[PDB]
Amino acid sequence: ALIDNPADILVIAAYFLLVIGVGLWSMRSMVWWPVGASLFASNIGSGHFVGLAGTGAASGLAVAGFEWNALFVVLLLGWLFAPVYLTAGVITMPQYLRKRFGGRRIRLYLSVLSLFLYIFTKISVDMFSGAVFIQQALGWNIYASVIALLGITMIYTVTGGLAALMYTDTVQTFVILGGACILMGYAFHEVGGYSGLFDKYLGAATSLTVSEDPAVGNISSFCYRPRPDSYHLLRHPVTGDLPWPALLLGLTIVSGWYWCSDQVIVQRCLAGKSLTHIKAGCILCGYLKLTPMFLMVMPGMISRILYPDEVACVVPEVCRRVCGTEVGCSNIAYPRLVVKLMPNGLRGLMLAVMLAALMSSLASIFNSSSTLFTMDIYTRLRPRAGDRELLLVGRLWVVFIVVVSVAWLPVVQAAQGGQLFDYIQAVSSYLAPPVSAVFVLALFVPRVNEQGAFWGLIGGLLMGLARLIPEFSFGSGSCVQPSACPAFLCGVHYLYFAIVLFFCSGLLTLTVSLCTAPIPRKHLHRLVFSLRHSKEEREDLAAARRLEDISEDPSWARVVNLNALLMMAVAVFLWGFYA
Amino acid sequence: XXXXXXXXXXXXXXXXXXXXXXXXXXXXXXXXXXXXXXXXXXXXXXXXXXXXXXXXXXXXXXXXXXXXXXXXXXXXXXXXXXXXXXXXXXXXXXPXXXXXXXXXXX
Amino acid sequence: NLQPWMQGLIAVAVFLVLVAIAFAVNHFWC
Ligand SMILES: OC[C@H]1O[C@H](O)[C@H](O)[C@@H](O)[C@@H]1F
Ligand code: NA
Repeated sequence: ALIDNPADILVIAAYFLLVIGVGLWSMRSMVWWPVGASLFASNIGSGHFVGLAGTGAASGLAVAGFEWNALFVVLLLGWLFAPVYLTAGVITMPQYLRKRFGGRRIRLYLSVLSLFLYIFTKISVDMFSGAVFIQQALGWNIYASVIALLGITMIYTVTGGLAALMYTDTVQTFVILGGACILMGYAFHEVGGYSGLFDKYLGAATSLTVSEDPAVGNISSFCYRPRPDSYHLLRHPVTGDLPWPALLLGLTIVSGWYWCSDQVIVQRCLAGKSLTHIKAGCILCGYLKLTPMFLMVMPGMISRILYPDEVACVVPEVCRRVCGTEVGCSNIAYPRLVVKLMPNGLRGLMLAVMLAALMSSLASIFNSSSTLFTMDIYTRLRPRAGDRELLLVGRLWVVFIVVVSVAWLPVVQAAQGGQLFDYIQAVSSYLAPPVSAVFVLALFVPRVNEQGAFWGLIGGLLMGLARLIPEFSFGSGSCVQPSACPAFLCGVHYLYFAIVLFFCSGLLTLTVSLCTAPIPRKHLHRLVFSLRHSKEEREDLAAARRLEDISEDPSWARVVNLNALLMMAVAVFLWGFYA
Repeated sequence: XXXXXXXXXXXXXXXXXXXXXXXXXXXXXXXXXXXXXXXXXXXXXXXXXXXXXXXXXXXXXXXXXXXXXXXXXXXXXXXXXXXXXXXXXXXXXXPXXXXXXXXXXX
Repeated sequence: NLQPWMQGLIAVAVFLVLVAIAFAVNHFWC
């Protein structure tokens, strides 16, 4: 409906032709900048656009801390976790845990858990975001949009558009950043510039605030007005929607799982030619992670300014007519800005950019999940599996998880307040912190053994489920309709719960490990951070040596370290600037 | 219910002079102010909204400014046709409220 | 109050002080 003009159809078709042509033409080596671009492209998908813009429209600046916190955890990956992964000679994170602790249950459990996390927070989220973009562009329902997105994804995979070339994610990162820059320029032009956004945001509210539902009736000002601390990154510890202690500590835990314990990102970073290239790509990715504040969040705030009756709908029936979700319609923030603000031709370009972000993230996720199932689940049951059956099983597993994610999609649309990023980060905060705790204790506390690790993972799963299940079962509330969560189980912010779950999992891990037999030191050479440069042979629980070498020349190591310090100082300045 | 106050009920300027019509909100509206012009026999027409954004078609003589609670509409070169009633409206909250209206005469 | 650039510079000063502290800890007793 909105891309029905010849210019939009032409630009979309040109992008599809280029993608199909490059995919059909396809018929440890990466240097630092491909590594950084790959990390950024794998991380940033259409879910990031939808969620960051929606939370910026709904709440303001603080959501940028979800991307700005990633600089420090990417430096953790480059300087603490990547060395250990490279010296351990691992291809999957469950494989590292298998080397570190032994046994076969931690690897299997972590594979299954990671696949569930990909279905929940990664695949279904991206499918939902693409469907929302198709809804705004074509005026379709959510299910026609999902079917269309599945069809185009099937075309992408059949034509081979998800194949990984040497500089594919570099081009994807360039296209994402260029499209986001064009839309950011148009959006800032609409509001009268950078200062126009901050002039206008706090006054932008919908004029439709009375509901015909007698239970709702007059909706309070607190529910439709922009938050008073909308321009502040650091918000109140108990009343803030993103309290600063939770945004700085629990978000560090969740981001640490995301960047240092997760196959999607680590599989990209482990392709670096050297450790200096991995560290420099970490610096580049961290610098690129400062961009979603101005390319996603502030455009979402501008979207609230421009379309307050749609993006900031408060009345449940008005919201149901706007986006189909009665609890809020902020997810259409970036979609609407693409279709209502971009002119003919550039609107199709922005749709192509969103599809490119979606497809780069999906390529990373599909590769990682197929690898996980193939090497950590399937090959355990079929050790004699040939390459052909492994490849076929991987493709079929990818198809299976895509179907399962589409099945899960109703939960994703039932995000709390109708905010996708809240759903992503809450599920991450309920399921990830046990993995963060176990990976940290594995890397840095050699006394932790297989018993402590596995039972910390299981106990963390139990304690995080005692939060996840009531959160979903009680339904999706909003400010207008708050839902019947007991408010001791859901009143606490999910990043505070990430802190609590991380510390409870670490405590259970340490306590079970200290009550059982320790792992002898000879089994932990080059597996713990304490023994990266250990040259002894280890009892596992030429070319390979060059694969497992993390010795870097002092000059470029010093240059990379100084650039990491400079990037941290720039990030700290930005944190203070918007504090 | 926000109260918009126009301190001067009446302003007289010669043709070619610059006139500033002031509006004061009862609270801090985040530049959420519109200016309307109503000529004697006609209905109001939007000049400005967001306190500075000119409506489509209004001349560059009409310039809005202000922040917090204090807003102004300036006519840089008043023409003999500029005599009218100028209203400030807040679009910060609902119900929309208007200023009393300042009558610009020549 | 403080301008946002003044807050940023204060944050950078705190970061550099912490960097010096971490370097001293690294140099003296690992
Ligand atoms: O869940 C934590 C993650 O949340 C989002 O995906 C951010 O873009 C990542 O930087 C962060 F690591
Ligand atoms: Na992506």
